[PDB]
Amino acid sequence: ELVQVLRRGLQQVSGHGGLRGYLRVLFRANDVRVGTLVGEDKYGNKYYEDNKQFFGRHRWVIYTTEMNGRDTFWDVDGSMVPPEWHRWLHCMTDDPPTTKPPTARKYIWTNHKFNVSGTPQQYVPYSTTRKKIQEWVPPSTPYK
Amino acid sequence: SRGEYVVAKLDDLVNWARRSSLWPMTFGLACCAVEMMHMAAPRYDMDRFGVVFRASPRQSDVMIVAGTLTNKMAPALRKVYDQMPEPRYVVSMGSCANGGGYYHYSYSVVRGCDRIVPVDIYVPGCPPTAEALLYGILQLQRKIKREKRLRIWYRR
Amino acid sequence: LHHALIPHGKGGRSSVSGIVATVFGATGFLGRYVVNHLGRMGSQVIVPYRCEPYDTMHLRPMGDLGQIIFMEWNGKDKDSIRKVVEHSNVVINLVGREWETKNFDFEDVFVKIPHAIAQVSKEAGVEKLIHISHLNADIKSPSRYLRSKAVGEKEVRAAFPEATIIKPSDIFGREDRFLNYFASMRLGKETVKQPVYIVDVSKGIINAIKDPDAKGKTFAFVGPNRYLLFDLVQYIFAVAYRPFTTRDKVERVHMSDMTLPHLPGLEDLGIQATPLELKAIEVLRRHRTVKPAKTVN
Amino acid sequence: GTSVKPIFSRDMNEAKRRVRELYRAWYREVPNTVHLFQLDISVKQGRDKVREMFMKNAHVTDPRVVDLLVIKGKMELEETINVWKQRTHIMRFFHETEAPRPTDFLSKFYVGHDP
Amino acid sequence: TRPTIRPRNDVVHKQLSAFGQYVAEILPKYVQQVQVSCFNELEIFIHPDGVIPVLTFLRDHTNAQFKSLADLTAVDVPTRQNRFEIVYNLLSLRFNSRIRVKTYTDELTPIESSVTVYKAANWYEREIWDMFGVFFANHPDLRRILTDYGFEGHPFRKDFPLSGYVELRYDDEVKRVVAEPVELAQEFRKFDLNSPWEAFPAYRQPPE
Amino acid sequence: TYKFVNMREPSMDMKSVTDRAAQTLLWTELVRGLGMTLSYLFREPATINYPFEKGPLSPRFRGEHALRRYPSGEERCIACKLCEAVCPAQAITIEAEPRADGSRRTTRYDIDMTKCIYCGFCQEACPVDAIVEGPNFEFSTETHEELLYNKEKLLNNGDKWEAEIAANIQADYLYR
Amino acid sequence: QLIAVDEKLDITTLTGVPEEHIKTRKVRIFVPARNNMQSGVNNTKKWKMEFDTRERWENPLMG
Amino acid sequence: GVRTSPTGEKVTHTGQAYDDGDYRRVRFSDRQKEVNENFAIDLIAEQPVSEVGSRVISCDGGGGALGHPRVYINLDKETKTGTCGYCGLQFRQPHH
Ligand SMILES: CCCCCCCCCCCCCCCCC[C@@H](O)O[C@H](CO[C@H](O)CCCCCCCCCCCCCCC)COP(=O)(O)OCC[N+](C)(C)C
Ligand SMILES: CCCCCCCC/C=C\CCCCCCCC(=O)O[C@H](COC(=O)CCCCCCC/C=C/CCCCCCCC)COP(=O)(O)OCCN
Ligand SMILES: NC(=O)C1=CN([C@@H]2O[C@H](COP(=O)(O)OP(=O)(O)OC[C@H]3O[C@@H](n4cnc5c(N)ncnc54)[C@H](OP(=O)(O)O)[C@@H]3O)[C@@H](O)[C@H]2O)C=CC1
Ligand code: SF4
Ligand code: SF4
Ligand code: SF4
Ligand SMILES: [Zn+2]
Repeated sequence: ELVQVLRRGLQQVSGHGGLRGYLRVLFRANDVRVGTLVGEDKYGNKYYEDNKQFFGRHRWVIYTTEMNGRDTFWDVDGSMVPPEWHRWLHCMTDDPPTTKPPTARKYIWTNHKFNVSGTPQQYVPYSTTRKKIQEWVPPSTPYK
Repeated sequence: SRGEYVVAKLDDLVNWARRSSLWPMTFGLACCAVEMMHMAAPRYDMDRFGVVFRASPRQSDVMIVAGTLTNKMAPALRKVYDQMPEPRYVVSMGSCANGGGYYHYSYSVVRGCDRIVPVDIYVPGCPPTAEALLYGILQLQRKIKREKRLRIWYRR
Repeated sequence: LHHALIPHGKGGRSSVSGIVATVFGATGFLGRYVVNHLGRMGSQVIVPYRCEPYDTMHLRPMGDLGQIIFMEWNGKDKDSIRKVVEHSNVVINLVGREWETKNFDFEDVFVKIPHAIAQVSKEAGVEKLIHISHLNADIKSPSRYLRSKAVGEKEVRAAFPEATIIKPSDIFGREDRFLNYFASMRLGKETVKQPVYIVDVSKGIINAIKDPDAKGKTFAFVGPNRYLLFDLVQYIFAVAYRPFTTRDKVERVHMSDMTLPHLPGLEDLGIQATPLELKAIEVLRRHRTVKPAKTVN
Repeated sequence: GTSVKPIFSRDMNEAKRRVRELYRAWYREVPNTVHLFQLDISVKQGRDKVREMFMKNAHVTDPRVVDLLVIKGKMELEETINVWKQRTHIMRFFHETEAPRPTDFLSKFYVGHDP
Repeated sequence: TRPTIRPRNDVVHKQLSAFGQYVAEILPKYVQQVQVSCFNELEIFIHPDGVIPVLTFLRDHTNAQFKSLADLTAVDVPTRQNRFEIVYNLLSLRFNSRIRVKTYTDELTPIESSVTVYKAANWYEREIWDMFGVFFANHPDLRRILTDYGFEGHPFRKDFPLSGYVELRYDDEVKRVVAEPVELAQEFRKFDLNSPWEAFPAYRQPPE
Repeated sequence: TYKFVNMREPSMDMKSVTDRAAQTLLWTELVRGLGMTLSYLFREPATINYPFEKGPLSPRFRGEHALRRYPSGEERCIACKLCEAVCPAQAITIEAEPRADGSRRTTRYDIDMTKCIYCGFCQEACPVDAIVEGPNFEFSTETHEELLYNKEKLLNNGDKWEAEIAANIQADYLYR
Repeated sequence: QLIAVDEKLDITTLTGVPEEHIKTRKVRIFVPARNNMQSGVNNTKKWKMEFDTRERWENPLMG
Repeated sequence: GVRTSPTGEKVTHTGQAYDDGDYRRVRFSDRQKEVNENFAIDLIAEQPVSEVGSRVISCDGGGGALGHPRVYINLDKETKTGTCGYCGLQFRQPHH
C-alpha cells in the first residue's frame, strides 16, 4: 500500500548517493529512477538498464558533465553518445559494447564528436575538384 | 563591474524564460505534419518541454514548416510569418521544406522555404522522425540560450 | 581578372556577377537595400555585424546558397576589418549613427572608423571603396554631425585616393527616419529639403560599383523637387490622414539642403530620380486608420 | 477548305465583338482592382497595362485562337474580381524586380553569349 | 507458364469481346474501334461527337448500366494531328465490370462536357483544362483547379519544361513574393537510358 | 458477407422508455465517459525521457549517409555511378579520374541532404557496400549550406560511425 | 457549322511560352545517330526534335 | 599524407586547395575546412604484397558477401605485381 511506495521512494533517495545526488539527478535528467549500471563511457557518460520498466524506459544514459570542450552540466544532447553505446541505447541490439566490443580499425575515430553546428568547427562545403580549364600565361619578355 | 553583471543575469533570465516556453504554430502542409503530430503524441510529449500543441498565429514564438511549399502557397506562408510577433523563429522540417526534396525540379514547388522566410534550424529527413524533430527543437532552445541582447545593447 | 571572378549567367539569383562586396553597416536602413540589390544579381556579399545575429535574419533570404557570409567585427580593432575585407574587391561603408552613445561619439563613427576601413582596404588591395557622406557636410557647419562627416570624408580621400564619395540628401523610404519621424509628431517657411528615394540611392551605389570611370569621383544623390519644410510636412499629414535626436537632429532638420551643381548626380549614373509623391502613400499607408505639395526650383 | 469546328465565334466579326466586350469589362474593373488590392500603381497605368496585354495578341488572325484568348482573359477577370488572387499575382504583370534587358547588340555582346 | 508468369483468364476475355461487339453493333454512328487486351481490359475508341450519346448508353442501358465514373484523364502525344486523347474509365457494379472509352481532340477543338451524364466528371474536366488546355463546351464553370493563379501554359503537355519558366521568391525591396525567370543552381541531369537491341519482338513495327 | 451497423430498433415498452428518459435526465453515458477518462488517468503514461531515453530502432534504419572503406583503410567506392544513376531525387553528384597509382576513385562525391528522400536505393544499388545510410538521425543544422555534403564530410561520417555501421550490416546482410 | 477558315495554324499565343523562348530558339529535327560503342540500331527508329545548347556555368558553391 | 598549401590551407586527398588569389577562401574565415586525415592511397600503399603459389588468384575483398565482387588476377608477369581492381591489394608469385 502507501507504506511500500513511500519506502521505495526513500530507497530511490538513498540510491543516488544522498540528498545531493538526488537533487543533482532530478535537476539534470528530471528522473530519479535507480537501475543497474551497465556501462561506463570514456567521455564520462553512464549507461543504466532496468528490465522491469516498459519498453523504451528500460535503458537510459546519464550524460557526462564535460565533453570535448564544453561544460555539459545543463546543455546535453543526444548526439553525444558514442556509436557503440548509440547502438545499444537505441535497442538495435541486445548486447552492450562491454560484453562484446566492436571491431577495431585503424581509421575509426578514437574521439567522438557531437553536433558541431553553430560553432567555429562547423562544416563548410566546397568543390573538391581541380580547375577544368587553365589559361594562357603571357611571356614576360618584350615583343618589340 | 556590476553594470555588465546586471545585464548578463537579466539576459540569462530572459533567455531561460523565452526558451522554456516555446509556443509553435505548425504549417501542416504534407506528410511531415504526421511526424509533428507523432512528436506531440504520448511517447514524446512535446508539451512536457513547455512546447504547447497548436498555438494561435498571434501568440506563437516558432513557426514549423512541415511539408512542401508550393508556388500557390508561398504568399500565405509569408503573410502568416509576417503576422507573427517578435522574437520569432522558423524551423524547416523535411527535405521538401529544406530544399524542395523529391519535388525540387518542379514548376510549382518553391525550392526551399528559405526563399520566403529566414530559417533558424533545418531538420533533415524524409520525414525526420519525431525524435529528430524533438532534437531540432532542443537545438533551437540551445541556440536561444546562446543569444545575448542586453549585452549587445549595453556595449553599443 | 581571376577566372572565378568572371561574370556568368543571366544576372539572376544563382548567377555570378564577379562582385565580392563587404558592406559595413548592412544591418541598417540602407544596408538591407544595398545587400538586396547586390544579391539579386548573384554577387557574393560579406556582412560584418556587431549586433545579435537575430537582427541579421532578414538578410539571409536575400541571396543564393553560400552567397551571403556573416562575420563578426568591431570598429576599434583593425584585425577584424582586415579579416572581413581580405578577399573582397568592393568595400561599401554605410556605418553611421544619428546619435551619440557612451562608447561612440561622432568622432569614432564618422572619422576613425571610415579612416581605418579605407586604410585597411587600401593595404589589402581592395579595388573599389564606396564611402557615404552627407550632402550638407562641410568643415564650418554648426553641427558636430556634418563637421565629423566632412573630416571623415577628407580622411577617407587621403587614405584611399580612388574612393567614390556618395553624398545622398536625406534619404526617404519605407523604414526611413524622415517620413516616419515627421508622421510621429501626433518652425518652418525658411527651410528647404531635397529628399531622395532609398531604392534610387541603392541603384546609384550599384551603378557606381559597375561604373568604371566613377573611381575617384564624388556624387550627390538628390531628389527632383525641392520642398519647403512647412509644405512638405503638410503633405505628410495629408497623405497619412492626420490633422495638422536630442539637440543635433532638430538643428540638422532645420538646416536647408545645399546645392552643388559642380558635383555629378544620379542622372550621370543613368538613374531618373522618382518623385516623393508616388512613394509617400506607400511609406505612410501604415500611419492611416492628391494635392501634391508645391515646390521651388 | 480546312473545315473546322467553332468554339464560340463563326468569323472574325464576332471575335472582335467579344474582344471589345472583354476590354470594356477589364477597363471598367481596373480602378476597383487598384483600390481593393491597395496597389501602389495608378488607375491610368493599370489601364495602360491592360491595353498592353490586349495589344500583345494583336496579330492573331484565327477566330478559334481569338476566342480561346477571350475565354482565358475572362477567367483572369473572374479571378481578379472574386479576389482569389492576392497582391503578388496582380503585381506580377509589372516585373518590378527584374533588371531591364538591353536589346542592343553591343550590350548583349558584352554581357554574355545570349543572342 | 510456371509460377513466375501471370495466369490468364480466357472466360473474361470472351465475355468482354462479346460485349464489345454488342456495344459496337448498337452504336455504329460513333464507335471506330473496339479492343480487348491480354489482361482482360475492354476499350472502345469513338468519334469525338459521340461522347454524350455513348456514355449515356453505357450509363443507362439495362445490359450495361455503367453507373460509376472511376476516372477521366488525357494523354499528350505530340506526333499525332489530334494531339490529345481523352480517356473515360467506367465501372458497373451490377455486372462487376469495367470499360474504357477513348476520344481524340487537338488544341482548338472543344470536347462537349459530360457533367450531365456524370457529375463526377466536373472537377476532372477542369483538371484537363488546367493541364492540357482542352476546352470543354457547356461546362458549368471551367477554370483552373491545380495550378497557381495567373499561371501561363499547361504543364502536363509534353513540350512544357519540367521546371517551368518562372520561380517564386520573396523580395524585401517590394516586400512581397515575386516571380522571376527560372535559374537552377544545379541543372536537371538528363539521362539517356533507352538501349538498342529491342526487347519485345511482338511489338516490332513494319520498316515502312 | 456484409454487416449492419445501425439497423437496431428501440423497444417501445414502458420500462425501456423510462430507461431512455432516465438517461436523458440524469446523463448516464456522460458519467460513463467521465469514468473511462478517470480510469485512463490512473495508469502509467507512455512518455519516454528523451534525450536520456531513446525510441527503439532496427538495423535496417536509414539515417545519415556515410562512405565506408576496406579493413586496409582503402575506400570502397570505385566510381561506378550506380547510386547516382538510381537516385530518385538526383541528389548524388560524382566525378572521377584515375588516381596517382591508376586506381579508379572519385574526385567529387556530393550528396544534397536537402534533396535526398532517404529511400536507401543508393546503398542497395552499391555493389561494394561503399555508400551506406547510417543509423544517425540527430544531425539537424542551423544553416542550409551545411546540409550539402561532399566527399570529405561523407568519409568523415564513415570513419566516425564505422563500428556501428559495420555491426548493423553484419546483423542485416543475410536478409539482402 | 464549319468555319472553313484557311490559314496556317499558329498556337504560339496559347502555350504561355515567354516571347524570347520562341523567336530566339532554333530547334533541330533529326534521327539520332547510332552510338558507335554498340552495334544495336533500336535507337535510330524515331525522329527527335531538340533545342539549341545555351550557356552552362559553375555554381560558386559546391561547383 | 596530409599536406598544407603555401597559403596555409590543408590539401585534400584529391589535391584540392584554393590558390592565393581565390576569393572563395572567404567561406573558411571564422570557420574550418573539412579535410579527411586518412588518405586511402597511402593506406593501400602500406599493405604487404601476399605471395601465392599459383598463376591465378581470386580476390573478393575479404568477408565473402561483405566484400566486392569476386575477381581473378593473373600472376604471370614477373616484373610487377597483380593488383585487385576493386580493393587495391597486391599479389605476387614467389620469384626465385
Ligand atoms: C518578486 C518580484 C518579481 C519581478 C519579476 C521577477 C521574475 C520572477 C523571478 C523568478 C525567476 C525564476 C528563475 C528560475 C530559473 C532556473 C532554471 C535552471 O534550472 O536552469 C538551468 C541553469 O541555466 C541558467 O543558468 C539559468 C538562468 C536563470 C536566471 C539566472 C539568474 C537571474 C536572476 C535575476 C532576477 C532579478 C530580476 C530583476 C528584474 C525583474 C539550466 O536548465 P535548462 O537549460 O533550462 O534545461 C535543461 C534541461 N535538462 C537539464 C533536462 C537537460
Ligand atoms: C415528488 C416531488 C419531486 C419534486 C420535483 C423533482 C423532479 C426531479 C426529476 C427530474 C429532474 C431532472 C432534471 C435535471 C437536469 C435535466 C436537464 C437535461 O436533461 O438536459 C438534457 C441535456 O443535458 C446535457 O446534455 C448537459 C451535458 C453537458 C456536458 C457536460 C456533462 C456534465 C456531467 C458531469 C457531472 C455533472 C455534475 C452535476 C452536479 C454538480 C454539482 C456541483 C436534455 O438535452 P438532450 O438530451 O440533448 O435532448 C433535448 C431535446 N429533446
Ligand atoms: N536619411 C538617411 O538615411 C541619411 C543617411 N546618411 C548616411 O548614410 C549612412 C547609412 O545610413 P543608414 O543605413 O540609414 O543608418 P542606420 O542607422 O540605419 O545604420 C547604419 C549602420 O551602421 C552600423 N553601425 C552604427 N554604428 C556602428 C558602430 N559604432 N560600429 C559598427 N557599426 C555601426 C549600424 O549597425 P547596428 O544595428 O549594430 O547599430 C547600422 O547597421 C550612414 O553613414 C548615414 O550617416 C546620408 C544622408 C541621409
Ligand atoms: S519531406 Fe519527405 S516525408 Fe515529408 S512530406 Fe515531403 S516527401 Fe513526404
Ligand atoms: S537514399 Fe535515395 S534519395 Fe537519398 S541519396 Fe540514396 S538513392 Fe538518392
Ligand atoms: S554505387 Fe558505390 S561504388 Fe558505385 S559510385 Fe556509388 S558509392 Fe561508389
Ligand atoms: Zn580485392
